[PDB]
This record gives sequence, structure tokens and C-alpha cells, in this order.
Amino acid sequence: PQITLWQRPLVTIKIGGQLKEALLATGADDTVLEEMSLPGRWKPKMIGGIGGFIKVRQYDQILIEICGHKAIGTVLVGPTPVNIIGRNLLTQIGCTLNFPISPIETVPVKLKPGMDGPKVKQWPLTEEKIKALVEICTEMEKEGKISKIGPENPYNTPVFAIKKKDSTKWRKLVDFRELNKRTQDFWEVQLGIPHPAGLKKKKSVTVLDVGDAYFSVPLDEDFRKYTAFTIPSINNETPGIRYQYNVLPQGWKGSPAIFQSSMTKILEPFKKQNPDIVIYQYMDDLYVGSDLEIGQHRTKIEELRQHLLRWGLTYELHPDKWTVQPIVLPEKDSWTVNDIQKLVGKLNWASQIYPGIKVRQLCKLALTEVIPLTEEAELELAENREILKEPVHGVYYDPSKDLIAEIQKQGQGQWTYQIYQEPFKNLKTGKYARMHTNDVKQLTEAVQKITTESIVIWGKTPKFKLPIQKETWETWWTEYWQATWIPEWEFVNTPPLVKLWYQ
Amino acid sequence: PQITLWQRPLVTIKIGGQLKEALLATGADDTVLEEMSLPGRWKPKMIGGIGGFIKVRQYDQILIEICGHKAIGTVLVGPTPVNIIGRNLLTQIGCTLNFPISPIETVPVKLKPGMDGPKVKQWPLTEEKIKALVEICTEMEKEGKISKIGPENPYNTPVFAIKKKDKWRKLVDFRELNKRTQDFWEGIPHPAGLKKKKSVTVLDVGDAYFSVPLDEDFRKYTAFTIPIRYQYNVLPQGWKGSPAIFQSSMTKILEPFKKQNPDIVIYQYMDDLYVGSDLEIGQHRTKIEELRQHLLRWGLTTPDEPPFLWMGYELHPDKWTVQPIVLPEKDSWTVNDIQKLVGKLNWASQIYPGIKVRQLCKLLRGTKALTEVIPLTEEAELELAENREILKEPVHGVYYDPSKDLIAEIQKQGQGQWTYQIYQEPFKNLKTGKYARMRGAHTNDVKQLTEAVQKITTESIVIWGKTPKFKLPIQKETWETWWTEYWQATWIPEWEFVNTPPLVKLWYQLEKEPIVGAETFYVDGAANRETKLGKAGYVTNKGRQKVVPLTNTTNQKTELQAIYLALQDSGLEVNIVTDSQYALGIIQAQPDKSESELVNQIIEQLIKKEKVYLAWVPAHKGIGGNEQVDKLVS
Repeated sequence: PQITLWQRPLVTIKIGGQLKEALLATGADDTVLEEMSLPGRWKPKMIGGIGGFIKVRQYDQILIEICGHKAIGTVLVGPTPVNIIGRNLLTQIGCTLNFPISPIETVPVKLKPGMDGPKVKQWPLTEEKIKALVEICTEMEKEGKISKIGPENPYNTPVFAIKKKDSTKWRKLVDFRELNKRTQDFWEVQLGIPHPAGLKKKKSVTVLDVGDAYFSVPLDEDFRKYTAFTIPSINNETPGIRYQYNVLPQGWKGSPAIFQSSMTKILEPFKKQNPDIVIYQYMDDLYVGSDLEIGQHRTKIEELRQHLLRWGLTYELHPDKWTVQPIVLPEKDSWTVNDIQKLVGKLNWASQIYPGIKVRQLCKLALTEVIPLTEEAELELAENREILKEPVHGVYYDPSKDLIAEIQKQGQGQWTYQIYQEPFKNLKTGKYARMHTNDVKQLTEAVQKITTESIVIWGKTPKFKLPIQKETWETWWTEYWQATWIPEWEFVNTPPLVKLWYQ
Repeated sequence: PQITLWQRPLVTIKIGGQLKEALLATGADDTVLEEMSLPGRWKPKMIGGIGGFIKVRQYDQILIEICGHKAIGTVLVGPTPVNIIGRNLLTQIGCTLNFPISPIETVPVKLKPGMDGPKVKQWPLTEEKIKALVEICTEMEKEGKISKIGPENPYNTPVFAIKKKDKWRKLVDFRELNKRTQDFWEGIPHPAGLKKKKSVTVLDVGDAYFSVPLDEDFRKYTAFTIPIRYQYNVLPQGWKGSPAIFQSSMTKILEPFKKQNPDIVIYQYMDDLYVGSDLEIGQHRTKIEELRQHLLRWGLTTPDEPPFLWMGYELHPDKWTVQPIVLPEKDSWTVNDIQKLVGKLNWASQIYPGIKVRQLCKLLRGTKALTEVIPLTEEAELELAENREILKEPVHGVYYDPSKDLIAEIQKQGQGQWTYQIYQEPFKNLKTGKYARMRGAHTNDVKQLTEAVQKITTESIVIWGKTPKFKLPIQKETWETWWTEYWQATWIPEWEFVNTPPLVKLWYQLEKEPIVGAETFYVDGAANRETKLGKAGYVTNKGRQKVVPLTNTTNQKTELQAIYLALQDSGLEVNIVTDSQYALGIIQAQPDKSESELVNQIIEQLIKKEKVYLAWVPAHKGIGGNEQVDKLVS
């Protein structure tokens, strides 16, 4: 039973066939009882208390029933005011000291009403990945970070160990996409207002991982059950070690929500002394921006790292150089009938983006020969070309709806993407290029770069419409992903004309 | 944290800068310290200990950090032998005394929310069998297994008597009980994934479910009446919740023995304990004797050879096989046994593919009675029989040696039939399988090869964990062309071609440049709804055309038909301009099999052509072509 310490923990003990009450003592070495007859020979001994030393008779291997549990141990008979159960008999039972926290009590964590914890089965993993994951997870449990569970917890979220940088050390990720979606209500209680709009203008934004901060702020107990994962074993030989997170997770939506007030305390000196720095955070990462020369930007990066580690926490990204790629139209010296047909087929699609497009002259109509363009078609077409080569119009951000990221392949080591909130009206358009290599790596790098830009510019990961079979992605997406977050993706099985349209 | 009392439970204590350690004393009502730095004023106090009494200096509102937990409380300073953390500061923290555990541990189990069952009136039995029920019950109780609850428990579940052969074995129907149990975590170990071990034995646990205790607090939900209410205290012999807790208990009890013996490898699925080691048999029997004694320690009972029967796989000195799996046969089968035979077929599905019992499962699931002789369908029964006839095939294989790489190989039999031969040495199959089309509507052979590789890789990572080196048949030039030109993203791990008389290739290509002199042919299509009154044709550079009335006129069908009409009357080098994105998309995927003989006719036609080039136009626009039959429908 669990005994509160408001009162003395005396328990019924049976000695030499007798019912009596002995006080369980945690600071008592041996066991001292009242004067009574004990079987076998005894040895004269003395014990020190808070008043001096008393003469006691030592009886070894003596039978005692503590709280109805049999114990055989040395028993000391002496002139003691309180019958006492010492650690010597307490160990035989296995009496233990159990500890709770007084100063810090995790803030409650809640779910959207009528929403159960995530139940998403884990996809298979490679042998080296599981071999390293076991090491990482067991080391974590050795430091008290996670505790193993049985079968009473039906929830589960997938896991995969990755390598973020060139450093030869794996780190695990938990796909909390379902848990973040379920616990979306707990974000509404705490909004980060305002999101920094100055990061969009910085000359250099450095991403510093601050995941380790959450390891010191424990979770509200009733929600611990929801964070469970299984590290499966090859060939399903051993069933699979299922743990629960005791400290806060990394990818959980509330993981920074709990730590927001705690951290901003630590950042107060920094924002106090150099306002031109904009420091903004996401699920695991710290973005620090400074529209300075890179020489001292890198200088304050080091000082920020030292400041963070001093209080116990722990390619380059350039928003200015980021540019919006327009759409261009061919202007061959002598086009042929095929070229006008293709150009019209492309252009009539463009009206869904730039409304001020008129082609009625162009469609005015061999295809082995050139057809010189008519003058009124010339002028109208040029006017349209000017219109197309101008910033997009009548578009802005509605923060009430999520964001959609659509990637389309150009098939020569190049990629193009469109970032939109509603169809035919796109926020950001750009290309990704890297010059014969692997193919899945290209989308994964492209997805990561899209999401980094999206985090900087509108501060949330959009929903992807990937150009790959779901079966293909589910196998080799984790091979080449270096990022703590995970974006929501849906799979596309229709080739449109947009791929030919854009580039 | 939990602290054992084997040595004194000292914890770190910090007094305003001062580091030091104090002894957590449950008996020491007050916290007593040898010294405090610069404490200043203190009221005199008298405290008693074992031997006499002592004057002490009392300090109030002291903020002290004990073992990482803050406490603000009175701290005494006196001539104590050791620093003493009293119950006064212990209650500021949460420290409590846990006392001796009993025998074993019980995994906590709870019901699904918002449920207060179960309750089903047991259809009263008769005395001849009731005698058997009583006889079982008395001995079961004296074994400390099932206890006669108090009549205050209000629930009941049925019990039947079964001969256990095809004599009145006990069974309790937990069909309604399973509907309220909380969910629990529930693959299969393939024979292909057993490493060679020169000494092998398989031990069966002597009904070990009768050794792992069930929740004493959950026992209220598994009563047992004989029409004398009883109650299970260990795992039910048929509860679907039992396997999980049984496996968990087996793991927890095996962990120490495994720990003290890293060399041995121990598996356990249902009742078998596959123990293997490379030690000599003379040594291995002694080590297995150690294993059995340790198993008995925790209350488990162990009952009481070139073949070995492990999980239905027959282990052999250098090979493995599956004991032929067959079913009982009768005109009508016992319903509960049918609930067993579905499980046996389910298990055989992993060993041997081509097993579907979904209809048989539905016929059972809808039915919930035993009094009426349950009718069985002839169609699903014949499906079962034909499935069994295929199930007459002895599998084989050999043990995996990780020192040698896997080498797979796929071969194209025909029209959507493939092979999955896997091996590490020639002519020693590790596992053999077959693959067929999944969509069944539109596909191509190269895409099928890629999908087959994907399936093989998934299965291989499941079984052994390392992806293999495929030996595909396709030519490398063809694979590179298709992967560089196809719109989607596909990868194949390291592989080499292997030359076989059948091979995979892309039959045809669609040209990327319109062809000089080729009779460019314009096509168009439309359809109606009230009477399917839409017609098709083509319009040509010279103006030849034909509109032939069509039945079951459908818009996508018409768009397809427009191309074929022209392709039939076209020579070698052709250009086709179509106003359908859909027809263009279907054609240009370079498919080879489709449910449409119209699509297949186009494929066979286009095979003959030498230079075919397709382009697209916007609809409902005048582009100087189809205007000749723009008036087709309106």
C-alpha cells in the first residue's frame, strides 16, 4: 500500500506469535522492538539514537509479519519507546521511498472534444536504423526521459531515426502529425502574436536547433499515455518495445507552447540589448535574423549560442536573395504553325492567373513552313507579354485557411513549385535545381526547402501534393530527410499541363 | 525515484549555497542538521533519540533543496550523528513508503469507456454434462484458479462442453465480453528468417495461461454459472485479450535468463519456446535444463529428434518446410470449429498465398446462434475447396546466413504474372512468390516491374531487414529511358540485368517532333446524355473523314474513339491532334494492357506505325482545323 507521511507509518507486525504495531522507520538501520521473549541465542550490542546509546539483545533470522508480509531478519530487543521496523527488514519486504514534485506541476493538456489519441501503425525500418534507435531510446530511459509501457495503451505514433547534419550520430523523430492535429485546440489557448514579419526582410536567418530545451519541463500526467511509440524488431521476433514520453516531446504542437513563457524569459536580455535581431521559434528550431553584414551576423550567432548554453539550453538561408520567378514566352525569329498552336495552348491557361489576357488576334489561324505573324497580333501579343512579366495581382494572405504546396517535376534535374492557398492564385513560385543523381533525394530536398521558406515567410508548414506514388514515398522518404518537423502530404496521380506551362 | 534500502538513503541537500548530504529518515519526525552556515538566531528545543535526549537549535522557514525537490520548513541544528531529513520536510516533498510486493505482477486492464456489461443468460444445460462441469470446477478451484464469487456479482456467460476431438472440455463464450475490453497492441516469424544453430530444441509451456495471473479487480466480468457462480483468476483459455498479456509476462520473465546468456536465442509465439544455440548438445541440454528450472521458478510449468515442429514449421538439419495443413471435412461443420478453421486458414495465408475467406467470415459474423444447423453456401464452400487444392503444395527453404548477401530475381511469365525467387546461393530458394496486377485497368510492364521491386523490398525489409540486390530482366537502356522520361519519381536499388528468353521492353514511343510530310490528322469528339447521341470521326489535311454511328456513346469513350478511327486509316508516319486531355493522357502513358479492347486495338494498331506524334489543342476554340466538323453535335 502507499502510506502518506502526514502521520507516523506504524503497521501491524506479528512477533513470536504476537500481534503488535511497529513504526516503519526509513532512517533506522537495524530493527529494534520492545522487550519480549525471542528464540535462539542473542548477542549484546549498542545502538546510537538522537539521545545517546542503548543496550540491545541481537536475535538473528527471527520471524516477523509486517503488514501481513513474512520477513526473516536480525531483530534487536532494547529499551526503545517505539517498536521500529528498520531498513534491514524493510528491504526484505522491499519498502521504498517514492518521490513527487512540489514547485513545478505541468500545465494541463487537453484534446478536442470527441477526439481519441492517435492510433497509427509504424512502417518497417532498416536494420541499422533499428540497431541505433535501440541505443538511443535505452539511453533515454536510463536518464529518466521515457518509461516503458504494456499493452493497455492502444495509441501509437511512428518513429524513425535520422541524421540531421554530417555529424555521425543518429537522432529519432516521432511523426506527431496525428497528435498535433488532434491537440490543435491546445494551441488556441496560446497564440504567438504577432508573428515576426521582419524575418521576411532579413539579410541572413540562421536556424539553431533548441529541441533539448524541452527535456527539463515534464508533461501533465494524464496526457503522457498519448505519446507512445514502438521500435519494431526485424521479422517480428520480439514483439516490440513500446515506451511512453515522460518529458515533453519534440514534434508535439504543445511542446513549444509549454516552453514559450519559460524561454522568452531567457531571451529577455537579448531582445533588450540588440533590437534589430528578430528571434522566432518553431517546433524545434530558433530562427535568428540580422540585416547586417554577414561578418558580424555570424559574430552574434556565436554569442547567442553562448548565451543559450550559458543558461542550460542548447548552404545559408537568405530571404533577401529569395525571388519570385515569372513566366516567359518564346520569341523565335521564325516560328512555325506548331509553335503558335503550342503557344496558344499555353497562353489560354494563363488567363486563369493573369486575367488581362486576350489572344483573339493570335488564334487567327503549312506546319512544315513558317507563318509570319500578323502585325495586330504582334502588338497584342507584345502587350500580353508585358502583362505576364509583372508582379502577380489581386492576391494576399487569408490566415483563416491552411496553405497548399504543389510540386511539379521538370525532368532534367530541375523542379518547379507553386505555393497557393486557393487554386489559380499563388503566393510564391520558384524552382529547385541541382545538377544523373538520385530522384527521391531531389523531392525530399525540395520539400525541405519549400517548408523552410514557408516557415520563414508565413510561419507554418503547408500541405503538399507530391508527385510520387505513396508506396514509393513511404519507403525512401526517411532515408534523406534532415529536419525535425514533418509536413502533411497528399499524393497526386494526374499529370496536368502545368508542368509544361511553367518552365 | 524508487530507492532500495540496501544502503543508507542519503540525498543531496543545499542550504543557501552550501552543498551537503542528509539521511532521509521516516522516523525522524523533524529534520536535524550538524551545522548551518551563518544561520544567526535560533530558539532552543529539546528532542529525544535512542539513548537519551539532546538540546537543538530550531531554524524556521529554511528553504532547502532535498534530492532535487524544494522544501521550505523548520530545520533543527543539533549534535546528530548523521544529517537527518525529518518527516516534516519529507511531507513537503512527496516521499512515501512502498512496502513488500507479493508474488508476481499483474498488468492493469480496464474496460472500454461507457460500458457496464457483460450479461447474457446462459441457455440452461442438462445434468449429464453438468456433472462434467462440476468435476472440472472442483479441481480447477482446488488448484487456486477459479473462485466461487459472492452472489452480489450480477453477470454471467455461457459454458459449453466439447469432446476436444473430431471429452466435455470446458469452454466459455466470451463473444460479448470481447466487445468491451480496452484495445491492446496486437507480423509472423517466417521460416526464412532463422539463422543456423547447430543445437536446437523447442519447449512447449504447459498451458502457461493458467500460470500468469489475471487482474483480480477485473475478475468481476468473467463469471461462470452451472445451471454455483465461479470466477476466473488467471487468463481465460479463449479470451482474445489473453495472448497479449501472456506474451508480455513471458517477456518479463525471460529477460533475466536471456541477459545472463547472450549467446542463446529464444523465440516464443503461442506456446513454443524456440531455444537455439551453437553449443554442443551435451552442453546444450544442460543449459536448457537451467532454462527449465528458471522457468519453473516463476510458477510456470514445463511438461515432462531430427524433426522439430515450431509454429507449424518443421525445422530440419539444413532445410525447412511446412507441415501440410489440412482441415476437417463434413457436410455441415460445427460452428465454433468453423470459428477455428477461419483462424487456421488465416494463418496459412501468411505461409501460402491465395487464401480468401471473407465471405465465410461474413456468414459467421452475421450468425450468432448454435441451435439451428447453420447453412453454408455452395459458392464459398467450393472456393474453400479449390483454395485447399492449391494449398496442397510443399514449401521449402533454407536458413538465412547474414554473412552472404541476398540476391533476388523476377521473371515475366505473361500478361500480369511474375515470380519472386529469393536466394543467397544458386538453386537454394530462400523464399518464392508471385505477383500480379493490382489496378487491373491501365498499366505497363515496366511500371509493373517497378511495383514488383517495391513489394519485394518491403517484404525483404520485413523479413531480414536488409534490402536485396535484384536481378531484373529489363535492359538498362530501356530502364534509363523510362525513368528519365516518365513524369513521376521511381527508384530501384542496386541491380543487374539477367538474360532470359522473355524480357520487358516499352513496345512503342510517341514522337517528340511533328514529322515532315506526315498526313497530320485532326480528331474531335462529343457525346450527349438523353439518348447517347454523340458521333465521332476525324478531319484530315486532305479532308478524308468518316463518321460512323456509335453505340453506348460516352464522352471519354468518344474522345478515345476519335483517335482510333483515324489510326485505322493511317499509314506509317502520322500526326494526330486531339482536343482531349484525357485521351492524350491515357495513350501517352505508354500502356500495354487495359480492360478496353478499344484501347487494346489502338495499342495493336500503333505497334504497326513507325512514327506517331500526338499533340493537344484547347476545346471550343477555332484553331483552323476541326472547323470542318465543328458543327458535329450542336
